[PDB]
Amino acid sequence: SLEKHSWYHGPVSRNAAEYLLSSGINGSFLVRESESSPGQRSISLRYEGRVYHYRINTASDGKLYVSSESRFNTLAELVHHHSTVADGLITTLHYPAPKR
Amino acid sequence: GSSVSSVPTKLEVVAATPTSLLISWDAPMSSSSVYYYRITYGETGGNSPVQEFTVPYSSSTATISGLSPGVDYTITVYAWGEDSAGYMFMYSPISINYRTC
Repeated sequence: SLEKHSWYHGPVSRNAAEYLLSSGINGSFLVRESESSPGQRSISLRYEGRVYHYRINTASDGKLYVSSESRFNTLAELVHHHSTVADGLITTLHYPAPKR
Repeated sequence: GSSVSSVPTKLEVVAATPTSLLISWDAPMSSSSVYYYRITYGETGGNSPVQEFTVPYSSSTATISGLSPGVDYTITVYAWGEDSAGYMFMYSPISINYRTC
């Protein structure tokens, strides 16, 4: 189940993501459910002290993506990919934010 | 009505050495809200693998090193901005083909 993964925080707010990333470093990140659009997920990513928020898009064929050119069957595959290459993100996904 | 814009809008390239390029693009309008650029480069055609790096929004030039003399490369520059909802998005990117020598 997705909740097993430390990077997967479920329904947390944008402001909560700032708290969760407060003692993060470059590449600290979490995946969350978006309040601006439900069912939609987002990545909140820390880099040089700032948090950047990316929409995780769902394609018409079910694949997930941040960047249009790199789409995956599952969220785990998407996180794995962006942990090795930024590919549109400001930096790679490195350390999960601690859960609170 | 979904829409996209081109940022950057002009891309210039020149060989610096047989193995490196100087590239430059136009500084963005403040209204474009750019936070960083992603530069990619790889061999021309066939959706071939690219190397990549990012520069901050305050840069409008970069160097690309470790190239093979004479080989055709495609260089692409992407701009990522932040929208009024506080989410990152990609402008439509600019690309050019070039080779040293």
